[PDB]
Amino acid sequence: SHMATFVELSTKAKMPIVGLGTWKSPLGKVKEAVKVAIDAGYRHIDCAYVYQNEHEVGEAIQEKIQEKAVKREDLFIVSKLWPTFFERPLVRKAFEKTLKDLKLSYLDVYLIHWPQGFKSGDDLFPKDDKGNAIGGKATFLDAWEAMEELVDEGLVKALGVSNFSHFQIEKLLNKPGLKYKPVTNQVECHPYLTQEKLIQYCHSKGITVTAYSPLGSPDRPWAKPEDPSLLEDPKIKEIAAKHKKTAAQVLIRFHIQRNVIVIPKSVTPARIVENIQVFDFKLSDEEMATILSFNRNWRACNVLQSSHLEDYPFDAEY
Ligand SMILES: NC(=O)c1ccc[n+]([C@@H]2O[C@H](COP(=O)([O-])OP(=O)(O)OC[C@H]3O[C@@H](n4cnc5c(N)ncnc54)[C@H](OP(=O)(O)O)[C@@H]3O)[C@@H](O)[C@H]2O)c1
Ligand SMILES: O=C(/C=C/c1ccc(O)c(O)c1)OCCc1ccccc1
Repeated sequence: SHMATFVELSTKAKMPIVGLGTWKSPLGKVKEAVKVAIDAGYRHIDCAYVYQNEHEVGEAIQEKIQEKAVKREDLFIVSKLWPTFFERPLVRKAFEKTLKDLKLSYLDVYLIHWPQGFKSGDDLFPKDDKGNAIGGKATFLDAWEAMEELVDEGLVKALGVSNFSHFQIEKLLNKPGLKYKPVTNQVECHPYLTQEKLIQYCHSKGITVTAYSPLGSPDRPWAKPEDPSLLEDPKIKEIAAKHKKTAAQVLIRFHIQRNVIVIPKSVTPARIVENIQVFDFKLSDEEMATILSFNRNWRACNVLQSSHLEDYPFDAEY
């Protein structure tokens, strides 16, 4: 029924401009959510080892593949490497668990989830007696080298990064012996955090941008009632009303017209459909400029307060 526009990657592969986010999608609900999405015409699914629901995502994908509802080559599955797995043999292990869970033979994109290395071990969130993050020994550069092997072996079609600043991307691009370039940088983006300079930088380098938490992630555990709320913003809803659209649809279309890939999360069937019904209207030029003017450099996703460790991305201007 629906098809999201393609954004072409540096590799010539085709990335659908809208995908389904899966963070906080509870076990027992995410499987149906992905099926509804696939039926509606979603092809891009955003996943992560650290979301701990990848195996239910895999059940859904595998089912739909079996029913001939969709073919693997048309699906675009992205997952991410969590920083407790930066050491070379752990990279391979985390990737193998992710791939087994998703019941796939290959990933379309594999991302570095976060640039700072965290202490290897059982814990996904290693902390000290004051709850600060414990750093690890391998760097994201070490990790990338291991990931490049995945590409060589045909296990991953392309690599990318998430939550990187331009300084960190620069470091990657200038790394001696670089085999594969990042095809995307997945960062928080929305009208309260418009990311102009970083988007400009990435595009200038042939690196796409994927916008996460585009609805303001209202279901983030740490949300506080004083925090800004995009879905309730009256100017947003006013613009939505003009196009007989919802606020969510405007907040998604926003990224599309900046040529930014966007991955709204829902486990509600009606919303899943609604979130991909965004190729039948255009925001006016002044509507875009108005939405852009809402920037307040506000991050909904800043619970990682590992500002003491090396390579903390949010200290940089962009
Ligand atoms: N790379 C990273 O570090 C990173 C970080 C955060 C997120 N991400 C990715 O980006 C995805 C999206 O971000 P997010 O999960 O933080 O938040 P989000 O997509 O901005 O917001 C999701 C919330 O919005 C609700 N919602 C969805 N569609 C709606 C609609 N049409 N109308 C009203 N409410 C709606 C959902 O409710 P229901 O689900 O109950 O319908 C859910 O509570 C994540 O799932 C994850 O895949 C990546
Ligand atoms: O719960 C979190 C982070 C959650 C999260 C979820 C989804 C994402 O896509 C993401 O980017 C982040 O962090 C907790 C704090 C922490 C982390 C590590 C070590 C010590 C302390």
